[PDB]
Amino acid sequence: EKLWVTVYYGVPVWKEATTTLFCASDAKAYDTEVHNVWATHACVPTDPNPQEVVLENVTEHFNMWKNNMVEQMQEDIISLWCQSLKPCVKLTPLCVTLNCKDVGEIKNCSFNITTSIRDKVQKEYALFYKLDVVPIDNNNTSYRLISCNTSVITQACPKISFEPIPIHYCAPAGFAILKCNDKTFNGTGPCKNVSTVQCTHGIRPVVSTQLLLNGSLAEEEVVIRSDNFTNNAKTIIVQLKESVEINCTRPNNNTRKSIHIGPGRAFYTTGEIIGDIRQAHCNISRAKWNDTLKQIVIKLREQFENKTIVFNHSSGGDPEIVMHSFNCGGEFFYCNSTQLFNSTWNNEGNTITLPCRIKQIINMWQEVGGCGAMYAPPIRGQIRCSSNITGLLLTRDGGINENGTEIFRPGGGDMRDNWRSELYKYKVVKIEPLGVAPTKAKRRV
Amino acid sequence: RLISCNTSVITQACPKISFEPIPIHYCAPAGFAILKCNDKTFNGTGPCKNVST
Amino acid sequence: VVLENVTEHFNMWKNNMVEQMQEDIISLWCQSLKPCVKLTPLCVTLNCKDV
Amino acid sequence: RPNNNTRKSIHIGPGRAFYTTGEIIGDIRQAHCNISRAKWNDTLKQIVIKLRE
Amino acid sequence: FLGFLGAAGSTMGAASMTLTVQARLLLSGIVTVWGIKQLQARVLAVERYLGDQQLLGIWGCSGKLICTTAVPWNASWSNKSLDRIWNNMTWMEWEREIDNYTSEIYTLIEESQNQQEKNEQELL
Amino acid sequence: FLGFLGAAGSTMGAASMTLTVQARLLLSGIVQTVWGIKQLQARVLAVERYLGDQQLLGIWGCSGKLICTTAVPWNASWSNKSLDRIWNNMTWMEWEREIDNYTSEIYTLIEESQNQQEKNEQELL
Amino acid sequence: FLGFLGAAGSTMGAASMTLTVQARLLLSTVWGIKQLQARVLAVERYLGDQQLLGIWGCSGKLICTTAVPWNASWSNKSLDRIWNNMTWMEWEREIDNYTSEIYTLIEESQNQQEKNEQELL
Ligand SMILES: *[C@@H]1O[C@H](CO)[C@@H](O[C@@H]2O[C@H](CO)[C@@H](O[C@@H]3O[C@H](CO)[C@@H](O)[C@H](O[C@H]4O[C@H](CO)[C@@H](O)[C@H](O)[C@@H]4O)[C@@H]3O)[C@H](O)[C@H]2NC(C)=O)[C@H](O)[C@H]1NC(C)=O
Ligand SMILES: *[C@@H]1O[C@H](CO)[C@@H](O[C@@H]2O[C@H](CO)[C@@H](O)[C@H](O)[C@H]2NC(C)=O)[C@H](O)[C@H]1NC(C)=O
Ligand SMILES: *[C@@H]1O[C@H](CO)[C@@H](O[C@@H]2O[C@H](CO)[C@@H](O)[C@H](O)[C@H]2NC(C)=O)[C@H](O)[C@H]1NC(C)=O
Ligand SMILES: *[C@@H]1O[C@H](CO)[C@@H](O[C@@H]2O[C@H](CO)[C@@H](O)[C@H](O)[C@H]2NC(C)=O)[C@H](O)[C@H]1NC(C)=O
Ligand SMILES: *[C@@H]1O[C@H](CO)[C@@H](O[C@@H]2O[C@H](CO)[C@@H](O)[C@H](O)[C@H]2NC(C)=O)[C@H](O)[C@H]1NC(C)=O
Ligand SMILES: *[C@@H]1O[C@H](CO)[C@@H](O[C@@H]2O[C@H](CO)[C@@H](O)[C@H](O)[C@H]2NC(C)=O)[C@H](O)[C@H]1NC(C)=O
Ligand SMILES: *[C@@H]1O[C@H](CO)[C@@H](O[C@@H]2O[C@H](CO)[C@@H](O)[C@H](O)[C@H]2NC(C)=O)[C@H](O)[C@H]1NC(C)=O
Ligand SMILES: *[C@@H]1O[C@H](CO)[C@@H](O)[C@H](O)[C@H]1NC(C)=O
Ligand SMILES: *[C@@H]1O[C@H](CO)[C@@H](O)[C@H](O)[C@H]1NC(C)=O
Ligand SMILES: *[C@@H]1O[C@H](CO)[C@@H](O)[C@H](O)[C@H]1NC(C)=O
Ligand SMILES: *[C@@H]1O[C@H](CO)[C@@H](O)[C@H](O)[C@H]1NC(C)=O
Ligand SMILES: *[C@@H]1O[C@H](CO)[C@@H](O)[C@H](O)[C@H]1NC(C)=O
Ligand SMILES: *[C@@H]1O[C@H](CO)[C@@H](O)[C@H](O)[C@H]1NC(C)=O
Ligand SMILES: *[C@@H]1O[C@H](CO)[C@@H](O)[C@H](O)[C@H]1NC(C)=O
Ligand SMILES: *[C@@H]1O[C@H](CO)[C@@H](O)[C@H](O)[C@H]1NC(C)=O
Ligand SMILES: *[C@@H]1O[C@H](CO)[C@@H](O)[C@H](O)[C@H]1NC(C)=O
Ligand SMILES: *[C@@H]1O[C@H](CO)[C@@H](O)[C@H](O)[C@H]1NC(C)=O
Ligand SMILES: *[C@@H]1O[C@H](CO)[C@@H](O)[C@H](O)[C@H]1NC(C)=O
Ligand SMILES: *[C@@H]1O[C@H](CO)[C@@H](O)[C@H](O)[C@H]1NC(C)=O
Ligand SMILES: *[C@@H]1O[C@H](CO)[C@@H](O)[C@H](O)[C@H]1NC(C)=O
Ligand SMILES: *[C@@H]1O[C@H](CO)[C@@H](O)[C@H](O)[C@H]1NC(C)=O
Ligand SMILES: *[C@@H]1O[C@H](CO)[C@@H](O)[C@H](O)[C@H]1NC(C)=O
Ligand SMILES: *[C@@H]1O[C@H](CO)[C@@H](O)[C@H](O)[C@H]1NC(C)=O
Ligand SMILES: *[C@@H]1O[C@H](CO)[C@@H](O)[C@H](O)[C@H]1NC(C)=O
Ligand SMILES: *[C@@H]1O[C@H](CO)[C@@H](O)[C@H](O)[C@H]1NC(C)=O
Ligand SMILES: *[C@@H]1O[C@H](CO)[C@@H](O)[C@H](O)[C@H]1NC(C)=O
Ligand SMILES: *[C@@H]1O[C@H](CO)[C@@H](O)[C@H](O)[C@H]1NC(C)=O
Ligand SMILES: *[C@@H]1O[C@H](CO)[C@@H](O)[C@H](O)[C@H]1NC(C)=O
Ligand SMILES: *[C@@H]1O[C@H](CO)[C@@H](O)[C@H](O)[C@H]1NC(C)=O
Ligand SMILES: *[C@@H]1O[C@H](CO)[C@@H](O)[C@H](O)[C@H]1NC(C)=O
Ligand SMILES: *[C@@H]1O[C@H](CO)[C@@H](O)[C@H](O)[C@H]1NC(C)=O
Ligand SMILES: *[C@@H]1O[C@H](CO)[C@@H](O)[C@H](O)[C@H]1NC(C)=O
Repeated sequence: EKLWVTVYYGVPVWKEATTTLFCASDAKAYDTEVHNVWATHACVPTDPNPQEVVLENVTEHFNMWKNNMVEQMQEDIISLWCQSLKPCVKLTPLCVTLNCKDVGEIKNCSFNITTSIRDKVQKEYALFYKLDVVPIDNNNTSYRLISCNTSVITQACPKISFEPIPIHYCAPAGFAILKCNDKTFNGTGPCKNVSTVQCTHGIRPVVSTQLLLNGSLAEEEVVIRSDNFTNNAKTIIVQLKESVEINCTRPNNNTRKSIHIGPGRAFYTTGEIIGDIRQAHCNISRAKWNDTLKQIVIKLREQFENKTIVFNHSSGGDPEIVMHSFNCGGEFFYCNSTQLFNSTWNNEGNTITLPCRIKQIINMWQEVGGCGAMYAPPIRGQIRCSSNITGLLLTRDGGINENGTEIFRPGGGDMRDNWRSELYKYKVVKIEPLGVAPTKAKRRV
Repeated sequence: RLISCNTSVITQACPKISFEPIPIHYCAPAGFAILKCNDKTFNGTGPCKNVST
Repeated sequence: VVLENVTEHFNMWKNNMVEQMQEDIISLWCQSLKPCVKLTPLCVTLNCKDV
Repeated sequence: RPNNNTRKSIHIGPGRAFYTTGEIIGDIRQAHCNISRAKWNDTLKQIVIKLRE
Repeated sequence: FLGFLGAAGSTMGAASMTLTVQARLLLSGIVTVWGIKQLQARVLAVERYLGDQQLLGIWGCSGKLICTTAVPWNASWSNKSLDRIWNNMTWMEWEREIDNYTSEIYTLIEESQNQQEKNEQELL
Repeated sequence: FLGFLGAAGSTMGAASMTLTVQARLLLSGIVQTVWGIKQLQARVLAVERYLGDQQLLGIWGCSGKLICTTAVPWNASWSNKSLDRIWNNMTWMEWEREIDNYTSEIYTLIEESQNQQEKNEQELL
Repeated sequence: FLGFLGAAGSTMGAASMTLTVQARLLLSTVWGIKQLQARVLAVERYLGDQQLLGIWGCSGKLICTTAVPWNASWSNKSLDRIWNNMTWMEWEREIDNYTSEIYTLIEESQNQQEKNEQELL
């Protein structure tokens, strides 16, 4: 009973590895000639009917903290934003001392400027916030831009919008993407409801801090996942069943005035503000947040932390991390957010009004990528944006406390964690169809 | 002043590069063909009889 | 090679070949101006006297 | 080369630096370099020996 | 129609019937920072397929799926019988017990083909 | 002199004897900056389009020949015109239009009943 | 890697066994574009000759015979004078200027050879 060997073409073997992924869109961008930042126009359209296939009698290990596909997601957003800000107007000769006067949240800063014609002096004025200008004096009203030292400040391109439309990632042909939608997934463990997909669903490439917006809701109930709960410096990612919504706006009605720098370059800024001045705020409805927080602490009392938990605000210090970042309509918000964590969970306002300031000159991508600063141009009129809170980023505080459990702070202060809350159930493999097996065949010839 | 100091960055046509339009031929790759209608008095949009590949 | 007994519906006002033709002439002329001399400090006052 | 000093940053313009020594500490000297005798001319003798062909 | 990657964790015998459903959807899928990622990953599938298309095209196969080889199955590696491997393990399970030997297996399957090409050549 | 795209609009049976005059140019990939990147993304189309049909050909019956037959019994759900109409007064372009919705359904039944032959070829030995 | 470009100076008849160790290794920012253009070049070197092999006789094998006459205008060395006291480097240097007319000769009586199967069926 001698046995020979035979080959087999079409053998499913995974042995996961790392590759380069595609970009796909839903082709719902009917508004032509928009051409947003992430080049959604420059992605392959027409991918309907995502025919998923079910897998059975199969066990394999999923991982999320050791995933390297999310590194590609974080690498793209650094490159996607950097390449968009290159081919439009720079405003680098604006590093001039400003003789401002209070008009207050906003300022009436004025300066001497040189037009496109050289050796010409024009008295032009703009409006800046406190978060964009810093003084170098004792009491003199001189002001200068925040990032003029060892950095280059460029203007965001005006005709390209910041709308967060979803995109779909896809592996190349021969590479499969697996997914797990088993109920109450641990985060790092074997799965049973494994289903191969042609390619993954729509990721939302929105950037946020201290919260998560426009994510995917949970399947059954509020799940909390992490690597180890015993460590102090590790982040915590949560997911909600009932989405918390915000109906908020920014009443700051004004007009945009084009100030020439330059040889073809144009500096955009707000001019004659119209109407009663007001600050940026957002309402969060009570009986939908503390009720939501009640659901979160139901299994936060499970076998990770025992009892006597308490919610606290951010640590403080560096302002660019501790507040909650926000973005809608082309404006970047940095918001007071201590009122959502001023409570203690142990065993009369209708809505929560969060004050919030506006930072036109951001520095978020420079400290991780070094591409440069960004001057967000002002947006005409009053803008209003509504979003759903679908996740929170919590981090415990290291210390000693014999009587009670250590406090919880929301200042995660990381970028990669914002994309692991939606790519938590995806894994890329390579399919080599080869394989050998013995049988009874002699190759007669 | 120069006429284009508005909304343009004025560069110079590069001296060692000529503007002479030498004829070029557009050619489809393998697996693709180009259909030519060399019929007399082509209307512009409609049927053509003397189609040449 | 000529073709006999053949019919086909042609068009020239919605052809995608001429749309690609316009894309090149923008790109070839724009790339030809980059890697040599620019003249941007010239937009200054010009004291002009007619000859 | 004895040149131990603290480099200085010069504010050329918007977001740029120009590192140059301006604070040299110690005693000035000319940078010298050793090449060992009785070994270099040993090499130079070997260079010409195979050139005697 | 079990679809792409269908009976993959299923029986060996059932997986011996649907080899070709993993072959037609292998290289044909849907079709400038996204453009370079589009191009450098499309060509990554073409050369990876041709990387193990020679391997079919050298040993015994020309373009077929299940071609026999005259290697006599030396007993150094796993020696499970016919009623064991074809009954209650999947293809992913089988690949874990043979993965390190494939360096020696592949250079031996391509062997005894030049030894065969002479036999047909000298007979003519 | 037939040439590339010869009897295309002619009789279907007339073109059934002249397959090789135009199948050679689909083959023969031998050789005998804006447009630098246009060449790169279009030369890969030469190897994508050629090899994109040599996978499906080599699976079913055709190893190195153009006309390989299979054992599919030609189900009557799609068009069932007789022999004297298909091969005499109809063209290949007209034929694919009538059968375009069923090309994938006819194809997906060909790789099956081919493994049923390959497994029966192995089991016979 | 063990025998890549191996016994190239040995007997011409010792190339019976060393074909596989060589045939197995024909495919193994503007800087990425230059690196990518070399990757697609190797995709053209291989399969530019496999298309040739896929034409005449060698669809999926290494040694395929052909019924061309092999006339005596070129060198008339016999089987013993070729396969024993010669290397392939020296052999290809003698028919280098004749292989251009050779390659089209196998194509002759090959498309004609493809006609009889159509004629029979
Ligand atoms: C989370 O997702 C929500 C989606 O509900 C998102 O809220 C939307 O933000 C956009 C950002 O500008 C708001 O503005 C819209 O942008 C689209 C872009 O195509 C426009 O088409 C919209 O115009 C409509 O309304 C006009 C009248 O005002 C019509 O004339 C026009 O034809 C359009 O119908 C509009 O300008 C948009 O309003 C909100 N949507 C809601 C329901 O609030 C939110 O921004 C996302 N979260 C974050 C953090 O970005
Ligand atoms: C800001 O300061 C200026 C002083 O330069 C205030 O006055 C404006 O001055 C400019 C320059 O001549 C005029 O074009 C405007 O018409 C002036 N404004 C008015 C209302 O007369 C200016 O009012 C201050 N405030 C703002 C919001 O610009
Ligand atoms: C494992 O999870 C999969 C989802 O990936 C389940 O498939 C779905 O099951 C639900 C039942 O609640 C159906 O409504 C869906 O239609 C199923 N999906 C599809 C695509 O048909 C699968 O049933 C789960 N396995 C078990 C044993 O429950
Ligand atoms: C964001 O808002 C909160 C709430 O107003 C700020 O907390 C207050 O800080 C001021 C500082 O002068 C204190 O006087 C108040 O007592 C604080 N509020 C409460 C309820 O204690 C928080 O400081 C703000 N963020 C920043 C960076 O200043
Ligand atoms: C945010 O939450 C709201 C309400 O919970 C969602 O609005 C519903 O969306 C579903 C499906 O998208 C619709 O079938 C309902 O009709 C919507 N409700 C209403 C009142 O119209 C909304 O989709 C969520 N997501 C976003 C991005 O807004
Ligand atoms: C269809 O077009 C072809 C060429 O595209 C025509 O062939 C040419 O006909 C003219 C007669 O006016 C001859 O002088 C040329 O020598 C022909 N070309 C070649 C290559 O031989 C053909 O006549 C046209 N047919 C019709 C019916 O218009
Ligand atoms: C170089 O020349 C300067 C004079 O321009 C010398 O004096 C220095 O001047 C600067 C600017 O006023 C002061 O900050 C320094 O403290 C001066 N130096 C001393 C030693 O007082 C300077 O000494 C010369 N040499 C060097 C090495 O800088
Ligand atoms: C620059 O602006 C200040 C503001 O008061 C003014 O005093 C000064 O004269 C200006 N400089 C010139 C050269 O006009
Ligand atoms: C600056 O001077 C004004 C005018 O007297 C005074 O009101 C203010 O307190 C001073 N600010 C500081 C920081 O000394
Ligand atoms: C220059 O800007 C940086 C911002 O990173 C700031 O830390 C530094 O203090 C500024 N320099 C001076 C002299 O204020
Ligand atoms: C989740 O996984 C971690 C490590 O991956 C493990 O310590 C923990 O017990 C798991 N929780 C479960 C299986 O509920
Ligand atoms: C989590 O932290 C504990 C101690 O702080 C450590 O023993 C454990 O290994 C950590 N978890 C992981 C996955 O490394
Ligand atoms: C937000 O606005 C929408 C639009 O009118 C409304 O349907 C919804 O009830 C509002 N929600 C809250 C909490 O105000
Ligand atoms: C906002 O300002 C513009 C122009 O100043 C005006 O047309 C518009 O009516 C204002 N909006 C409201 C709500 O009054
Ligand atoms: C939650 O908020 C609602 C708001 O109306 C309030 O009635 C309720 O008592 C709160 N519950 C707790 C536990 O704070
Ligand atoms: C939150 O943490 C700060 C840090 O010192 C502490 O002072 C404060 O009391 C904490 N809040 C609560 C409610 O315990
Ligand atoms: C925060 O909680 C403390 C509890 O002592 C309370 O005194 C304070 O008024 C609260 N502040 C807000 C803004 O709710
Ligand atoms: C240059 O631009 C300004 C404002 O856009 C315009 O008023 C002026 O007329 C332009 N120059 C010429 C020569 O028209
Ligand atoms: C040419 O085409 C147009 C529209 O395609 C049609 O209206 C016109 O009658 C045609 N002229 C002819 C066929 O002479
Ligand atoms: C050179 O100067 C630096 C200045 O900090 C000093 O640390 C160093 O010791 C000096 N070199 C020597 C050889 O003393
Ligand atoms: C090379 O130089 C050394 C110096 O120490 C001397 O002793 C020796 O004689 C020299 N050799 C020749 C060949 O000049
Ligand atoms: C595969 O799953 C089915 C589900 O009913 C089961 O009957 C069968 O025994 C399983 N086979 C293997 C090999 O696990
Ligand atoms: C089988 O393999 C072992 C180890 O690789 C070797 O010692 C033995 O000689 C081999 N047997 C045959 C028949 O090749
Ligand atoms: C295969 O060989 C490697 C080489 O050390 C070894 O680590 C591995 O455990 C082996 N696999 C099996 C299944 O024995
Ligand atoms: C094709 O055109 C030629 C031209 O004369 C004609 O003789 C032949 O009958 C035509 N065939 C068909 C099928 O129309
Ligand atoms: C032919 O197609 C019809 C249409 O669905 C189907 O009902 C029938 O079973 C098919 N018959 C065969 C033999 O495939
Ligand atoms: C095609 O030719 C046949 C036989 O001459 C005849 O039925 C008719 O002329 C054509 N058929 C149709 C359906 O028009
Ligand atoms: C093919 O299917 C499409 C479905 O979109 C249908 O519109 C069309 O009529 C079908 N073709 C035929 C010949 O029935
Ligand atoms: C004889 O050899 C020559 C090569 O120069 C060739 O062209 C010719 O066809 C050969 N004769 C025959 C009858 O094949
Ligand atoms: C041709 O063959 C003859 C004998 O067969 C031989 O003598 C002659 O040298 C050959 N020609 C050449 C050029 O070698
Ligand atoms: C083989 O060729 C070499 C090179 O010319 C020659 O020296 C030797 O004598 C030849 N041997 C035989 C047996 O022909
Ligand atoms: C090959 O033939 C060409 C014909 O032009 C000739 O020039 C060359 O010298 C030949 N090479 C040889 C005989 O080695």
